[PDB]
Amino acid sequence: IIGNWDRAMGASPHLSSRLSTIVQQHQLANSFMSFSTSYSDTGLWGIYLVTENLGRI
Amino acid sequence: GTPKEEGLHFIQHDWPQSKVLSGFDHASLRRGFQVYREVCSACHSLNLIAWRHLVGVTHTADEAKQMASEVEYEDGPDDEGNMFKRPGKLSDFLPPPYPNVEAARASNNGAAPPDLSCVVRGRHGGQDYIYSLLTGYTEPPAGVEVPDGMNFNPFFPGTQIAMARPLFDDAVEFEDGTPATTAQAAKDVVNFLHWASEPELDIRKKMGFQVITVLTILTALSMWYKRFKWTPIKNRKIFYQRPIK
Amino acid sequence: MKILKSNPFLALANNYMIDAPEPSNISYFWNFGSLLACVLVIQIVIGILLACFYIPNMDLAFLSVERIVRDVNYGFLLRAFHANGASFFFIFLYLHIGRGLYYGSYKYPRTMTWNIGVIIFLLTIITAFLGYCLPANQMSFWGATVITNLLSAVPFIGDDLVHLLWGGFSVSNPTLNRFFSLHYLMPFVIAALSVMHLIALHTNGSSNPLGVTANMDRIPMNPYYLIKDLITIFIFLIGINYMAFYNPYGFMEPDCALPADPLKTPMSIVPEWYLLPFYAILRAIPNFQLGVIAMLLSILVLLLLPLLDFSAIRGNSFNPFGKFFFWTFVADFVILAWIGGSHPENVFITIGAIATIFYFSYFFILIPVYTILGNTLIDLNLSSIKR
Amino acid sequence: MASSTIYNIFFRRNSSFYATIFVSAFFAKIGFDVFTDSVWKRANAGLTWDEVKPRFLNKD
Amino acid sequence: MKPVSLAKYIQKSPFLTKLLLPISNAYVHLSGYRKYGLRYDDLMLEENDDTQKALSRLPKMESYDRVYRIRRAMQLSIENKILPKSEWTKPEEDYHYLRPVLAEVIAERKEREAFDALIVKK
Amino acid sequence: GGAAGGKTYLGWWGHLGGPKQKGIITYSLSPFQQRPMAGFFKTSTQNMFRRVMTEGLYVAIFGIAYYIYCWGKERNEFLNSKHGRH
Amino acid sequence: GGAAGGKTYLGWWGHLGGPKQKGIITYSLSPFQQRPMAGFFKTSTQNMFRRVMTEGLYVAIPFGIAYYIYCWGKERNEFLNSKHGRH
Ligand SMILES: COC1=C(OC)C(=O)C(C/C=C(/C)CC/C=C(\C)CC/C=C(\C)CC/C=C(\C)CC/C=C(\C)CC/C=C(\C)CC/C=C(/C)CC/C=C(\C)CC/C=C(\C)CCC=C(C)C)=C(C)C1=O
Ligand SMILES: CCCCCCCCCCCCCCCC(=O)OC[C@H](COP(=O)([O-])OCC[N+](C)(C)C)OC(=O)CCCCCCCCCCCCCCC
Ligand SMILES: CCCCCCCCCCCCCCCC(=O)OC[C@H](COP(=O)([O-])OCC[N+](C)(C)C)OC(=O)CCCCCCCCCCCCCCC
Ligand SMILES: CCCCCCCCCCCCCCCC(=O)OC[C@H](COP(=O)(O)OCCN)OC(=O)CCCCCCCCCCCCCCC
Ligand code: HEC
Ligand code: HEM
Ligand code: HEM
Repeated sequence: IIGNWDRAMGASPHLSSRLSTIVQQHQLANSFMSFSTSYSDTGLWGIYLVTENLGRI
Repeated sequence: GTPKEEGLHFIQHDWPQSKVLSGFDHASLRRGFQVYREVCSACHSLNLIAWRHLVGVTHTADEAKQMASEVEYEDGPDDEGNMFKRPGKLSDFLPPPYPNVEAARASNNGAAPPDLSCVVRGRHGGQDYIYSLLTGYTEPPAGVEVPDGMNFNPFFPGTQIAMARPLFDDAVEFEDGTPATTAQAAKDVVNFLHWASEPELDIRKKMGFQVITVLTILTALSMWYKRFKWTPIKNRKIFYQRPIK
Repeated sequence: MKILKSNPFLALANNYMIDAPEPSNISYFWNFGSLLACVLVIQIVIGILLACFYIPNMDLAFLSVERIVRDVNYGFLLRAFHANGASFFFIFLYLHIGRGLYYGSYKYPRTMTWNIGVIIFLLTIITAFLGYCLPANQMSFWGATVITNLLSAVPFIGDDLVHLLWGGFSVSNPTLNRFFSLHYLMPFVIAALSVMHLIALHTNGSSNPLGVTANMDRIPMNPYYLIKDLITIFIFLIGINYMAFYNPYGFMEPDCALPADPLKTPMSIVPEWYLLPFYAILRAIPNFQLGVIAMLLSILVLLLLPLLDFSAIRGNSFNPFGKFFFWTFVADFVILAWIGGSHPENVFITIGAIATIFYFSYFFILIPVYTILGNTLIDLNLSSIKR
Repeated sequence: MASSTIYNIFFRRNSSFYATIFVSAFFAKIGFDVFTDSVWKRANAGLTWDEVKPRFLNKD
Repeated sequence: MKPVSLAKYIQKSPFLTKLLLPISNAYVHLSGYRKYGLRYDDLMLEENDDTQKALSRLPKMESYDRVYRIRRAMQLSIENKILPKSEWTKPEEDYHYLRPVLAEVIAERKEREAFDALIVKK
Repeated sequence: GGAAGGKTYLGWWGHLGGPKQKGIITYSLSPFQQRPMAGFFKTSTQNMFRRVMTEGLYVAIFGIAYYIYCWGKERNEFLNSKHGRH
Repeated sequence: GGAAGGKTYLGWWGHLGGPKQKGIITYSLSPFQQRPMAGFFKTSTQNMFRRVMTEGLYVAIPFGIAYYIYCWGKERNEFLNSKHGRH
């Protein structure tokens, strides 16, 4: 649902995730990806952001 | 300057109104009101306490109305002008004994009896100074003299006061049967005068306690919450990895 | 972009109250400004409420005040809160000035803020006098008569200014009308000057006790410093409620509950306690014009501070001489207040003269000398460490 | 049960938080009123007008 | 304007230096910036053009060390503590790492402060 | 957008005007994981003891002020007496 | 400064937020070289005449109707409460 995005994507404007819409519209970041790394009895669930638009983090 | 021209320091007492939680002793208030009415209202004036100020404090509505109906007041024009008189009501102030300042000065030699509405708060010492003044008329010491019409009282600034000793033994017969002496009557009238100065003591002291309690609890909670929220800053760890070129 | 950073008014609120970088190690002495703002708001509201029951005239002001006290619903709370808040205002003002003086906050780049604060202090002092002169009791009448007569010290048009201010030939109905009209207006000017104070401060930010640049470490004001000010607010409330509900006439002299008799001169003619040191400075000098000149200079000398500190360090945290001399000056100030309060007797004249001399020496002789000495000692010791 | 249900009911949405705050304030006002009235009444024993009425009024 | 310390005048006479050395040692101990590990040159103001230019002419390692020192001092001041007795700044490390650069910048600025005032005596 | 303002020393987040930083590591913990009022009485007592010990004499020597107050009051009272006018 | 303000439609000098212009030459003179009170009366009279002849009825009709009903109402109200009006 959260999805991935990248500024070099061919169809970047037309993606159907609200976060991608806002980020592409306001040029907030370069790219972001979602991960759900899991382990035997625990795990993680988050995002990974890379940006160069300093001051609007 | 000289203590003779400054007056001897008053004497410290203990009163019910001094306590943190106590209020007023109302039987003493009624006794003081009686003493003021029967010994003081001849010369001093209390033209800031209405008859309705007494119902619930030292009298009931019927008693206050009956007492106020005795005195007489002027009641404006009527029909063809004129200035008539009417019996007293429950919304009129206590009758002053003298019309203006000039008549008061003329009657009592050349001194003006001050108004007693706010005399407890307007004197350096409070109740203590007044009580020590009323019961301090002593024989003059050796070497001093008093001009005619002047009395000796060390507590008065200058040790010369133009007010003959007001209170004497068994001057009034209290309703409850208390043995009326100079000291007891002086204490009761001092209490009544202090009530007349600040008539809202009970309510104010009542709300202050609850306000203080609520504020204390809120302050303690605020300190705890401030201690809680600022933790991620007061407990930081900073490590410096030296940037070797 | 979030709403708070887009809409104009919300951006104005956010840039000053929510998102604003601040030094991360400012002590509890940096909260007094919020207390000042709260006290000013309380004073404005209470005065607006009190103006609905007060008649400004010679023959009706005192009776109106008494009617407020004992007839209007909860009028004692109104009057006591007004008086006690006006008293607490000067305590917090003195603490603010002390904080600004101890840590050397008058140095660049915050000189304009210092000057605006000095102007605000003068306006507040002027506002206090008119406010206390309204009830027309004994001390108000006589103190106003004494103080407004000081305008005759100017060369030329001497007594003409006094007559113009009095609106007659003595303290009467017109001067009370003037004072009531002016006492309503000044607090709004004070609020505008406070807004100017804040907008001048915000361009460079607050200092820190250490005295070094705080650009390396900063935290936003919203979560941290909006909760560190609540404790001070509640403590101030608990302080003022005790006075309002257990000793309302605390700072109030006995001679302030009598009608203004223009024939009986009181034994002592003194102003309220927070103006006592300046009165002592005025009374110290036997001359008349020199007295008012020194009284004005005692408050105008705060503008000469930036060009009197020859110190490489900014503050008194690492200044051994400054810590001693600051508390010495504070003790001298307290002595001046005590001397001004009491009678002008034999020994008190000498004590007040000595205290005034020390007060005017501290700002003009001691500061440059000890700053230079500290700089010289530190430089010498550092230079004589390798060999 | 445990402490999870308490969070779920009261401090989960802002609206429930505010409603709980307001109801608790409404009842705390009455509680403090009762406490201070009791404390004041027990503080003044034998020196109130309603207490001293039978010493003056009845003997008219 | 600017600090006017007169240590150079005192150092001309060895008598005064020998007499005043213990007093200076006691004063530097009393000032107590070493308890936070800071150097004396971190306390000078940097809000004018001269100091802001001088801070840009420092070696990179010196700037990084200064940043670390100031950050550690601020973190210590947050929780109202001081460094233990073993980590205090030793006299060997309390040298002048900023005075020469500032002096050079001031000399350059003073150099220009003359051509404009130049007059022709004829 | 509006205009280019004067020379200041704050900027905003990102461009705060500070120097370039390198090799700094910072840790912390969530406020909901740390126990508040932990190490409070010990640290506060030690800090207060140290502060009293070090900056105590700078304030204590309010010392001569009280003495001059007492001496002045006593002498002024003595001089306004019977034997003071002899 | 920064503060990352919002979005507007004005900007400032240099970047006024308008479409790119090209090939628009503009000439103007100096206020000290030109002559005030030159052709003012003629142009003003022509403009006033044109404005009166153009807008005209737009204001003339409603005000005239309002005045007519005002006069009629005053006359009728005065008549009705008189002697013969009540009858
Ligand atoms: C980064 O660093 C900094 C920090 O530090 C670290 C900071 O902390 C801060 C942030 C915090 C500050 C210190 C900023 C705040 C300080 C100031 C800006 C100081 C300025 C203070 C003021 C301007 C005071 C303003 C107070 C006012 C206007 C009082 C007026 C009050 C009212 C209108 C409401 C009360 C009602 C009154 C008095 C009337 C009586 C009551 C009635 C019910 C009767 C009236 C009824 C009517 C008339 C009915 C009709 C009403 C109508 C229609 C009119 C509208 C209603 C009205 C009442 C007007 C900053 C900026 C910062 O840089
Ligand atoms: C009576 C005195 C207090 C009276 C009430 C005082 C409080 C008034 C509200 C608090 C102050 C106003 C909110 C300010 C912050 C804000 O704007 O929140 C609006 C949010 C969306 O804001 P956002 O986070 O920036 O997301 C939008 C970003 N886009 C997509 C545009 C790029 O959108 C939302 O989710 C919420 C929108 C609600 C807008 C305010 C409605 C007015 C309040 C209605 C009453 C609420 C119930 C009150 C019960 C007490
Ligand atoms: C002009 C209208 C006034 C203004 C009247 C309305 C404004 C109230 C003034 C204080 C405003 C404080 C704003 C703090 C931000 C906020 O609104 O967050 C709500 C907080 C709890 O926020 P939280 O800590 O993040 O936890 C919520 C967890 N969720 C539910 C999100 C999962 O919950 C709270 O903040 C509760 C605060 C106390 C609310 C009870 C009312 C008390 C204030 C009114 C009475 C006092 C008025 C004083 C005025 C000087
Ligand atoms: C005297 C009257 C004062 C007001 C009376 C008390 C008001 C209610 C206080 C009780 C609840 C506090 C909220 C708890 C924390 C919270 O819940 O929220 C936390 C918010 C921060 O938000 P956050 O996202 O970082 O929180 C983390 C994730 N949600 O901190 C606050 O908002 C602090 C609220 C205090 C209100 C301001 C007090 C200071 C006034 C300054 C005056 C400035 C000048 C004004 C001039 C008029
Ligand atoms: C015996 C009838 C009586 C007369 C006559 C009388 N009073 Fe007084 N009197 C006072 C007080 C209080 C003062 C104020 C003393 C002062 O101002 O120092 C005063 C002062 C005076 C003064 C002014 C003295 C001066 O030097 O200015 C006069 C005159 C006076 N009283 C007259 C309390 C009382 C009380 C106690 C309720 C009673 C009874 C009383 N007085 C009864 C009387
Ligand atoms: C910084 C702001 C203010 C200060 C310092 C101040 C100060 C004072 C003081 C000291 C008094 C004397 C009270 C007494 O001696 O009992 C007073 C009285 C008074 N003030 Fe203010 N005041 C301020 C704001 C205001 C405002 C804004 C108003 C009106 C809107 C106002 C109206 C009054 C009135 C009517 C009185 C007379 C009532 C009385 O004395 O009981 N004040 N003021
Ligand atoms: C109504 C009166 C005042 C208001 C509302 C006000 C407001 C503020 C506030 C909120 C602060 C931030 C807290 C702080 O830095 O200490 C501040 C700072 C400051 N104030 Fe005031 N103040 C007032 C009076 C004064 C006065 C009378 C002076 C000087 C005589 C003054 C001089 C300063 C200075 C120099 C600073 C900067 C301190 C620093 O940055 O370290 N202010 N002001």
